[PDB]
Amino acid sequence: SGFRKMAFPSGKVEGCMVQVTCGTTTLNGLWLDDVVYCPRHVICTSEDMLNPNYEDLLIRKSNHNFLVQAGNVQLRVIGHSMQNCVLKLKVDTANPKTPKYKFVRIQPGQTFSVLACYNGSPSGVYQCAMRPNFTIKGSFLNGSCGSVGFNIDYDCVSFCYMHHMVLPTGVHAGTDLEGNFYGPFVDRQTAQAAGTDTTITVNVLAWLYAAVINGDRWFLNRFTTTLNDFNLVAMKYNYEPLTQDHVDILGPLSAQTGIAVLDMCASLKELLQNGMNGRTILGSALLEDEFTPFDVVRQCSGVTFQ
Amino acid sequence: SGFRKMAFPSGKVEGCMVQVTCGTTTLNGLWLDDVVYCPRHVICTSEDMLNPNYEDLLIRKSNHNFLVQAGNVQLRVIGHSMQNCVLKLKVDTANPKTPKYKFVRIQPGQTFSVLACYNGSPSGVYQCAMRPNFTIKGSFLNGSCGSVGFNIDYDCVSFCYMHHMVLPTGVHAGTDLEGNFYGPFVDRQTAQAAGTDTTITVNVLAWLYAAVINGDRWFLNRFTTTLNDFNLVAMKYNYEPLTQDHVDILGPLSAQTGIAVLDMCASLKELLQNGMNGRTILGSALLEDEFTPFDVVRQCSGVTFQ
Ligand SMILES: *C(=N)[C@H](C[C@@H]1CCNC1=O)NC(=O)[C@@H]1[C@@H]2[C@H](CN1C(=O)[C@@H](NC(=O)C(F)(F)F)C(C)(C)C)C2(C)C
Ligand SMILES: *C(=N)[C@H](C[C@@H]1CCNC1=O)NC(=O)[C@@H]1[C@@H]2[C@H](CN1C(=O)[C@@H](NC(=O)C(F)(F)F)C(C)(C)C)C2(C)C
Repeated sequence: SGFRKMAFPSGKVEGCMVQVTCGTTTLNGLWLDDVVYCPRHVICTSEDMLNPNYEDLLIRKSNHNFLVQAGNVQLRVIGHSMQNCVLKLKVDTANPKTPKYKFVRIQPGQTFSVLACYNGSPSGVYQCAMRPNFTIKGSFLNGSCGSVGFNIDYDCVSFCYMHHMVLPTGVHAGTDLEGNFYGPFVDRQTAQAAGTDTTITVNVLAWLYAAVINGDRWFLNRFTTTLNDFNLVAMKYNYEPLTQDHVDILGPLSAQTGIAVLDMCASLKELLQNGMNGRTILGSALLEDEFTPFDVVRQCSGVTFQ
Repeated sequence: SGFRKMAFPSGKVEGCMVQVTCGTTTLNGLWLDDVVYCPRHVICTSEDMLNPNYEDLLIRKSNHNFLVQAGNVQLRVIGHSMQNCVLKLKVDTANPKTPKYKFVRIQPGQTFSVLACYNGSPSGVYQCAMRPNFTIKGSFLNGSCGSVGFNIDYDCVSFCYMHHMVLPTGVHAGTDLEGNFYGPFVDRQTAQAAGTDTTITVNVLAWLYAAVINGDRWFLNRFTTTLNDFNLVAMKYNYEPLTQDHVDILGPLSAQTGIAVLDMCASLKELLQNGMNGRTILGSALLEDEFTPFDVVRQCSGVTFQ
């Protein structure tokens, strides 16, 4: 009953959050086993960030220059290295709350939960999508850098995002946990803009299935369409092409509701060409594209985590 | 940068979730110190729930009939009692993860986070409002009963909601942690309907302030209004009357933005009488009323929890 944007329970990630200070710059770090991961611009003054030479700034630092605080306990730093745009601080204490984890690089269209943190302390959790233009539509203030995005599978936390910056129009950019940015962005205070974004078609279809599962059914028309003809229409309205892989991923929802993916594509085609005429779907006046097919299954089938 | 529905970090509550089974009925319980709290209808068969006599059903149970599982560990039950619609199971082990906590009864219009659980295990977290008709618009499946709603203040978890049932139109109903239902509902499978709902006016105003803080400003008109005249208009569109207490609670946002509450009331009055003309506010095509003034401050000022 009901369908909501829903984040993963954050407790496993909360126990990994620490504060990292270098000089007068403080941000969040992620403490897994005996390594703390954080954005490399913790080593920058405000003036360094206009055109930093990270390798140069880092050669002038030593272990003791990094103040790492887990709550009210300082963690002694015994090694450091730079991996792409991420700094790795080796500490002399393994985090006893470390969950089973992986580092993954997610694909555009996939969703994850963000645990927004300041000074190493969690402020809130929300659900995000990696946009096709490799930005995310988050909520972040000064000092949020080093907040992470993650998915959970039973007992395993898959970390996929570390926050670094905000761009014009207010969208956010960051890296995977190997320090590689999503998209063409750089961690420098210089002129940068996101490319034009597009609508994640497979996710809109997943969300229409969620609507049907939840009894919100007015938009279902009596028609079908071809994959080729749907994608012709989708292009006009700035929607990602639907691939056969996407059709296959939608199969569980298609089987659950008895609606073929291409039949649902016919209904979405009408909605795009005609609008929603002041009606809502699942309480929303716009078509929603930040639920994956898995998100829909997970929420409508009550999948839990251990 | 950005404004999102954002839940409290759930870790403190995750460490209190347990599974409670009686007979063949299983649901979630909340384990604080040496007491487990859960909905009393765990003692009902499917047929009992049509017209249960809870006192009668409970007199036929003894301590050993209650199977309480915290992960893979069974907690021995050494006492039980019924308090309104909640069952309290005394166990022989205090929960070592118990946070500092309070039980509170929230008022209509206030928000909280729900940790949706199945079989004692957390599935996800989302933000909810107590509606003026004493329902909540949640996302709950079979077996979710005993999931709780809560707010966090620094280190203190204020539990305010325990989930019990879903009503026609798909809205949900439940109790505070003393077992008293919000609204006129009863924990019986019988014909029940929510009253007509209304829009939480103070929260819409808080959300308009969030829009201004985030630079989304088109709806601001050049006018002002009286409290009396605004509420005349608000009545027509099924909005709660705005009280002076509400004006005072909005003062921090009014001071932050330089916009008097009654000036913002003039802008909201235009939006109601005129619509949004296909425009969005903070990405939304409808006026949003599930952010409190505190929610707005907390998200735009980065308040954290310890
Ligand atoms: C980390 N704590 C912050 C998070 C930012 C701050 C406000 N909202 C956020 O998401 N990260 C930064 O301040 C980064 C950081 C230098 C500058 N920066 C920016 O986000 C800047 N953005 C850009 O220069 C642009 F447009 F290219 F993205 C700023 C103008 C301050 C918003 C570094 C090392 C990139
Ligand atoms: C607890 N696990 C469930 C949560 C429900 C189940 C589906 N979505 C939810 O939120 N609670 C119940 O099944 C409760 C419970 C008996 C019956 N019940 C209902 O929710 C029923 N609702 C009503 O009878 C109504 F309309 F009055 F609210 C049901 C028809 C099964 C949806 C008790 C003890 C009230």
